[PDB]
Amino acid sequence: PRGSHRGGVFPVSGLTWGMNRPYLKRGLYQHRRDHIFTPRWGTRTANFNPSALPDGSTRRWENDAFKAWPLYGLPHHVKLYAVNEARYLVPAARCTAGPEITQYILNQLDPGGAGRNCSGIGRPDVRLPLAKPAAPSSPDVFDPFGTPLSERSRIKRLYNLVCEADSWRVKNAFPFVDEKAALVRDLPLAEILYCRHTHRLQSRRHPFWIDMGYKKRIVRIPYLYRRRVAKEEAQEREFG
Amino acid sequence: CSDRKRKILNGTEYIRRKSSHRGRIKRGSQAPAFKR
Amino acid sequence: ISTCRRRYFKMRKFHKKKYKKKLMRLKKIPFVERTWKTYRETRLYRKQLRRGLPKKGARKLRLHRER
Amino acid sequence: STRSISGRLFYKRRPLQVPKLKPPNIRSKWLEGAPQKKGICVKVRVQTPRKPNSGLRKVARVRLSTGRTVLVYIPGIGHNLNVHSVVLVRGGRCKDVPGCNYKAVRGVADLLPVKNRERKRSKYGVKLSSEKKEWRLQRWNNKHLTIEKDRELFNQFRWMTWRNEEGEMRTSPLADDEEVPRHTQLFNRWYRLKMQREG
RNA sequence: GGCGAGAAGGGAAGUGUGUUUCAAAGAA
RNA sequence: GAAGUUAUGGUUUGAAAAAAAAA
RNA sequence: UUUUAUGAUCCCAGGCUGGUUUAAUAAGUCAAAGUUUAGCCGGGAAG
RNA sequence: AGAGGCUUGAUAGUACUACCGUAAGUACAUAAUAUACAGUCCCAGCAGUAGCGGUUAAACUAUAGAAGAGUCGAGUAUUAUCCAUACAUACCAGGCGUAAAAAGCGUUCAUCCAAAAAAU
RNA sequence: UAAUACAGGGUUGAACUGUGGGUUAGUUUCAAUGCCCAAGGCAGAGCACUGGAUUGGAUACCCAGGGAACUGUGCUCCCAUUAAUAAGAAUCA
RNA sequence: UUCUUUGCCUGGGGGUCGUUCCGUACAGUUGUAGGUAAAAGGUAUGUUAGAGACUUAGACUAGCGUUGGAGCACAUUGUUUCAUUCGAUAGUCCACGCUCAAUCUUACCAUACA
RNA sequence: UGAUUGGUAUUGCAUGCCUGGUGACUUA
RNA sequence: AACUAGUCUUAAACACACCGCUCGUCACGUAACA
RNA sequence: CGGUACGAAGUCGAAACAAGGUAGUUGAUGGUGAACCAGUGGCUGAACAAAAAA
Repeated sequence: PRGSHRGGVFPVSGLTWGMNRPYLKRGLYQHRRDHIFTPRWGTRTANFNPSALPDGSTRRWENDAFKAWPLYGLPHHVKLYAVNEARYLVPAARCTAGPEITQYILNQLDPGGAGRNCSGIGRPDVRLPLAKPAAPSSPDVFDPFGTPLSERSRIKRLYNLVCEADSWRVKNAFPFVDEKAALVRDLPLAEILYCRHTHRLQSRRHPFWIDMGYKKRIVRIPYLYRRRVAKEEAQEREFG
Repeated sequence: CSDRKRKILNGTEYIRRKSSHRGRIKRGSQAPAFKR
Repeated sequence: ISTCRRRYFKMRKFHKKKYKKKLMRLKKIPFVERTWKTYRETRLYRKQLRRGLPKKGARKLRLHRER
Repeated sequence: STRSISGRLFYKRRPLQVPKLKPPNIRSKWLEGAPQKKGICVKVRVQTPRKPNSGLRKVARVRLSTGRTVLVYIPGIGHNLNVHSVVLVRGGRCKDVPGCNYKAVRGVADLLPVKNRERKRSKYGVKLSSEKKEWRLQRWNNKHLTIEKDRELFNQFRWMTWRNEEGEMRTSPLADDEEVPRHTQLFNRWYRLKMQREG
């Protein structure tokens, strides 16, 4: 495409335009990133440091940083994995058809075999947390040497699910009744376009001119701020 | 038939078309008549 | 068609017939005494600058091409 | 939906049975497939627009180079066209005037461009005046404005180590009759750069 | 004396031009 | 070199030749 | 006897063909028909 | 503004090729402007069908109307051309009671299709 | 639309027959009234026209009279052209 | 949007030598200019109907009185005047605004003071 | 016995307030 | 037997709602075709 | 030439929409300043009025 957009120009954020709306006129407003979801995965500082020594005391982690840079292997992860492993092995544990079907169910639950890395749960030479202890695997055949059973490694799929559940974890009265209220709320376009990025418009503008617009803003916004503030201060001085 | 019947209704055919039906104002047919 | 719409055609047909009847009486036949092109003529050929020939090819004209 | 391709002669019958609406741009058929044509004004007058609109529309009957005579609207305020005047004519429909389907290109031939025009200049053939060009450069000589927050911050942080344009240092905070000084390396940077690049 | 030489053709032609599917041997 | 290859637009205004007869 | 509504008889206008990428679960050949270096063709005469 | 062109009444999802919510021009600087205002008054004029202008116009003219606002940008706009976006040229993919459209009722030729489709 | 004469079509049955049809132009039998032509020509009624009224006014509506048209194996198919909104197969007990 | 085959439609609407054919004839004719953003089908209400029906609610009728006939008063209209202020104008103006004007009220006119 | 910030000039087709005429005012 | 207010039915091309909508000659200028 | 399309609203009437005040319109006609009128045959894209059974 080329030239200016001919037709209806809507904000890419999905917010309406009007006299008392976030936007005064029609436009794309792709530079206005405050109207889209940008997680804060870094730190934040303050304008002033009251302390007499520059210790970096104002610097602090952002709330979204704890979800941006997670840590896996925590004790609650371990506990959740243990409970879920018990529940997930319930089927093979309570199967009473035969060794063939038991192995089939075990392979379905945790694929493994030659050339594969499994948990070794069903292997005869691996220790399991049974409720009723029994022979590891009558008296005639056994292991005359010590040969302790090796430990069982985790189920990678289930452990990954448990670890990733954190990203999906979500954190009388003045009796005044609302009559101008909505029964079923409302679902505008902005609620979607704020966070679902793939629905928004891809710009045809040159990155050179995008950068130029940023540079112009960095120099012109303070002047407009001071223009309106000076209007207000002059009016107050005149009133005084 | 749309534009054709419109011409019939507004009367252009009544003037410009021969009619073996004759009439005292319409054009007549001097040849033996057959369906066309 | 409806009666209201029929009246327009009624009037125009009647006017035609009446104006022909008016001349029916006479016997002496009256005597009645273009660089620009029409739109249908203009639509035959394409004016886009191809390789040289103004109107000497199917790609130059708008005739039904056998393909 | 395939009832229209019945029989053996479908390939010749059905292509005849199709929509027969007018061409999209038949309103300008007398340009003969051309972007624009030159013509001679045979008549120049003012016509009355169809109601409810009222007023006078400036129109001219013009004999194109093709020999056809057509009605042409004169867009803009004021014109000098008379009889025997040559005008370039483009496709444009003036809905008010009955039968008017062409407009005249301003600033071409004997049709002068609209006077006292500063917007939509390219649609009336108006050049960018020297005054406008000079103002489009002198306009961005940035103005210095303060809100007393600059004064507070200057007297709290900046006055301690500050350098004047000549390099002089400050020895006291801002008085009540002194404006906040400009930043020697940031204020009016773009305009100063352009002026210095010019000379 | 010997080779090569169409300002690289749109001047003819509608059931034509071209297209598609084929075929084409000296030393017999 | 051969064999097959839907026609289109200008609205179109159906029979054309040969043969027979004629003088 | 030969053609002819499967358009004979009989006017005017036009040489034909190819061009890789080609967004969308619209493609494995750009999908009835849109081209751009090019392919094939386009008389004869010093009488 | 390293730059101009067009818009600055409503109306059009501004598409679309890899990614397909897995991120920071994230924070500070840094908060906004125009259905504010001025000139004209069914005039001048504008506009794309609708339409606006009736002496206080987000619809005409004006951007020192403000370092104004939206888009593209060394370009941009107007006109023109089309297989002119599903004014589905309707095979995919439109219709014929009432809104355009069943021939006045019938007998037939040729074609077309049916009943032993595909194969033979 | 009584009887009679000459021809169909429909319905019911028996026999015969054995995919023998559905649609239909370079096709043509029929088809209101009017008009052209021919016939007859004053049973009725009835355009134009005449005159007796109403109306500012009527070239009309109302009244009286009226030589146009009212019966054709002809010329002939214009239409708000005739059992409907084309004909055939399938779906239903 | 089950299938077969013919006929016709493309918003509205307008104008309009081919014949060795008998020519003012035969055959043939929706289509090109000029206008156009509408046009047209239905259901749902309302309004109207020199359309109909109904309740008999008012109107009539019946009873007691009027008014148009004469005189006066008020208002209005016509006339006139320097001015006889102004509004109200079918129902819903006309003893109404003005539930009272010789002065004032006065808003009309004339004169002379600001 | 305590005066005041012009116009009874147009515009009731800019209005507020106030009136005339006609319509209505039904629920558990 | 008539009128007003209703109320009901029917018709409508009226919806600014019958003081509605609406037809045409003539007159009047700008044009295309012929 | 006759006709036709646009702007304007001027004169003359009131033809249609209600039973539009004579139902409308249609085929071919006759007559008339204009819309129109009259006969005839079509249609409804019209109304009014409208049965007991002896």
